[PDB]
Amino acid sequence: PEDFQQHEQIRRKTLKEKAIPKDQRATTPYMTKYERARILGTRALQISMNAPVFVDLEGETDPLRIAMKELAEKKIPLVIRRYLPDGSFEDWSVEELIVD
Amino acid sequence: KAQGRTSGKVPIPGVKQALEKKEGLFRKHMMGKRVNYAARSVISPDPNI
Amino acid sequence: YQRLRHMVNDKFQVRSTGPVNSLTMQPVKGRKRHGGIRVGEMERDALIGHGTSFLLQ
Amino acid sequence: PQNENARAEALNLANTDSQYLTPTSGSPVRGLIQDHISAGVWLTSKDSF
Amino acid sequence: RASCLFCHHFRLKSVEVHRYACKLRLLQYGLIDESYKLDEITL
Amino acid sequence: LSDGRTTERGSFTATVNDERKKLVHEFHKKLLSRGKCDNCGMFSPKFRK
Amino acid sequence: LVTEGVNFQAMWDQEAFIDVDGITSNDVAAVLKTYGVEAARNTIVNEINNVFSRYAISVSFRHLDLIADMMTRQGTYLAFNRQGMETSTSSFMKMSYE
Amino acid sequence: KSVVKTSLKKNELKDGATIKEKCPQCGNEEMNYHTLQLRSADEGATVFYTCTSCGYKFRTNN
Amino acid sequence: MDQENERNISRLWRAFRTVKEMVKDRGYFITQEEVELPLEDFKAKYCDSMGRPQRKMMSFQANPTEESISKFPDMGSLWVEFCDEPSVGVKTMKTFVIHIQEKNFQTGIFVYQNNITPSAMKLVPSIPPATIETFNEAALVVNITHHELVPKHIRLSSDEKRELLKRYRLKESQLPRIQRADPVALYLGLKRGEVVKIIRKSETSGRYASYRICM
Amino acid sequence: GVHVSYDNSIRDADGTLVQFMYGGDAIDITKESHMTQFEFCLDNYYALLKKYNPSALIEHLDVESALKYSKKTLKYRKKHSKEPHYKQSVKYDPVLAKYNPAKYLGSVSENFQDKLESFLDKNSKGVNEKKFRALMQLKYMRSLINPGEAVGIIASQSVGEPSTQMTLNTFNVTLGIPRLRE
Ligand SMILES: [Zn+2]
Ligand SMILES: [Zn+2]
Repeated sequence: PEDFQQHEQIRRKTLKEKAIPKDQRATTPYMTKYERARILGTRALQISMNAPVFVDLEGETDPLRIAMKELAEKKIPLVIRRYLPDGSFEDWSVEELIVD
Repeated sequence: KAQGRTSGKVPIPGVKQALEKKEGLFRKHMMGKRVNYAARSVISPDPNI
Repeated sequence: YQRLRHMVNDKFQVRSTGPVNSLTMQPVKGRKRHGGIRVGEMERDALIGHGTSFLLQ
Repeated sequence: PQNENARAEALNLANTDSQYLTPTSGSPVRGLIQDHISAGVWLTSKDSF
Repeated sequence: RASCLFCHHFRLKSVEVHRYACKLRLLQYGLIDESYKLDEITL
Repeated sequence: LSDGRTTERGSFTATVNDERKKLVHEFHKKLLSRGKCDNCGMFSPKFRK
Repeated sequence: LVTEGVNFQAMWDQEAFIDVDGITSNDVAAVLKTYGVEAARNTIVNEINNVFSRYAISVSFRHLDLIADMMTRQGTYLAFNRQGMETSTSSFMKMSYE
Repeated sequence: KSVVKTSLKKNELKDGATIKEKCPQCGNEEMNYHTLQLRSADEGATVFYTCTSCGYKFRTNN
Repeated sequence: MDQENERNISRLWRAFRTVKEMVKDRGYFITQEEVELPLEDFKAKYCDSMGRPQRKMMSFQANPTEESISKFPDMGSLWVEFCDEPSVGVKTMKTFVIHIQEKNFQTGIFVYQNNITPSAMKLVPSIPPATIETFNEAALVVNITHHELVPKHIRLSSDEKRELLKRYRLKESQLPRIQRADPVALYLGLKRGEVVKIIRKSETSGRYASYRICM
Repeated sequence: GVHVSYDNSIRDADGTLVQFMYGGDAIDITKESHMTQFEFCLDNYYALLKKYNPSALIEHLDVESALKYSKKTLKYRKKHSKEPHYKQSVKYDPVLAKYNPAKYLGSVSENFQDKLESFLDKNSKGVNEKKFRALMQLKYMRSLINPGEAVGIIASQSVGEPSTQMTLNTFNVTLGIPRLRE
């Protein structure tokens, strides 16, 4: 009631500190081959649990091959949280990157 | 670190000695954790795969 | 030709699930006891070297 | 392996085809070894008709 | 082996202990140079 | 603390940790070797373990 | 030449025959005693390569740069043991080592 | 002062153990070797090489 | 007859020469040919009539250039100090401290010959504006930065240091360190914190600039 | 835990930093095979261009502001080339230490730069010499290190792996493994 007020004020301001917006972000505009892994895991890990599938899957049982059919059409609704070792981060959607 | 009586064929450990060798706990069952769903066999040639 | 002593008919094994221990809750050794494969020290430090951290988790 | 965050890693990170060059000095480690190498200098020879 | 069993203190000085006391107060933050310049500011 | 250098949680870097082991190890040498006390002249003999 | 036995300062009195800006040791903790740490770094990328080139085995230099900069990361010449890892941040790595 | 010779000269030991190995670095043919046994008896003599003109090696494992 | 009294000057000719390379490579104002003083000219000017040198005439003031004020505004004079006594007494070092007190320099580089009194090595940080750097004549026979392995050492000012901590989003201590009494970091005369940039030859990129901190 | 962070520096995972690129030029070792095979890349421009696909690429990255910068210090390094490297004037920082190679096209290592320049000076060869600069520089851009790379493991498993092959007999000097242990 009063000391969680002195706990969410501190935290979300500290969470507001280390964000780097779309004009200040200067890391790589590529998908760095581990991003392509963990997307194709966790996107396929959602589709196994009856998450909505934004592609016309045509007789595919593997969540992995289904998730590689959404990445080929830039359909995956994930946002990559690229940390920097000070603690800061830059937020990157799947749509604005280039899959090699 | 115990005096004891004699040298009793690598005598009965404390808890520091449960943690200090290649065996013990860290390399033995924290780094070297044995796994489920795993096998081992004898390899063989096959040129049709 | 000389057919040797040691053969592969007492070498291979398979384990999916089974006997945990008490101190560790970890599987058991033993070819006559459903022996568990050991992923060891330089097995730990090659999964890191591939960069994968869900084939290590 | 036992979940789908790992099955993608075994197909994309630590698969064999991406491990074509060694990461030591960039030399290849795959390749045919004994049978086909000495066999291939007969099919590529000029008398193959 | 430094705690004097008679005077209920160390054998050391009041300020010799305080120097290492005050310098570790500076070495628990991201600053090292002020721990050296603390040794400089004396009389 | 007026800067963004350190917070009251502190800062623990190896180079901070390296010099911390230079006060204390030197702090644990002159305490280990004193003739008398300073705020009195009284003292104790050598503890032997 | 090859002088078997290292002394840098008494080789700077004999510059008439010797390019005293080209003498090249392998005592790495003696290079650091005179020539400073970015030179003591430069012996290590060399003298590790003198091992592997002798066996006709090729390693990329980026590994040897990465080791030598890691070994001399403190400004001193530090190694891979209890004493090099005396200064670290994660003690679980210290406990699992030895 | 010994009646037998007790010092090898600087450039006067030319090893004649030289096979015509094709050199992929300068086009040389004559090149020495220094062969050693390394592994157990499932493996032959691992063949080293060393040339004289170019100064770069060569290697055949088995 | 003049066989010991020649390579005792030929070292002191080079010992003088590295100092005016040391003062130049900081960024002070010592000219081109005051570095490149020939041994003939070093014997024609500083040496007296007796066939020997004398080192009071070798002592001088050094001032910053026009550019080592613009980049480092906390810079002043410099009193390069040689000495004639082989055994540096602590009473004669009172003259060294007062002569930095009087003319009010920034730094005074004392240069000794053989040894300094162990009770005289305590007056070295004794002036909190003016710290003292000391060097042997044997520690300066070859300028060490000339060697093919030692890379180009460029110290930085606190406004591109500020952009250095900002570029990689750094702490002020997560850089590779240089030592306190490293001979290169005594050649450049570094106080603590003074980040020096080092451009070395990476074997696969050629020129490559790295950095290092001093604590 | 030494790995390539997203700002291409070599940071131990506790934040502490060792190098500022991966060995200076920060190139993936399993990629730098035809990076300097300049004769080969010329031989196959029409099949290697559409891999390094530039038609859907240029809108996401700086193109020209590092090409001009690379053409300044190269011109500047030719002017100070006979000086010994304690008298070098260092007023031009290299293109690597300012321009991120994964964002700035033409920002490149200043040794491979010297070969890509000096290759085209000795050719009598339908590809123009300006549409070949951008291929070999995009190929440097695509063959960078992918950050979050375990360059700590591979720095060891390029050392501990081939050292299983050198304990044999001498072909004066401490040799092999007991040399390397010191
Ligand atoms: Zn007392
Ligand atoms: Zn050859």
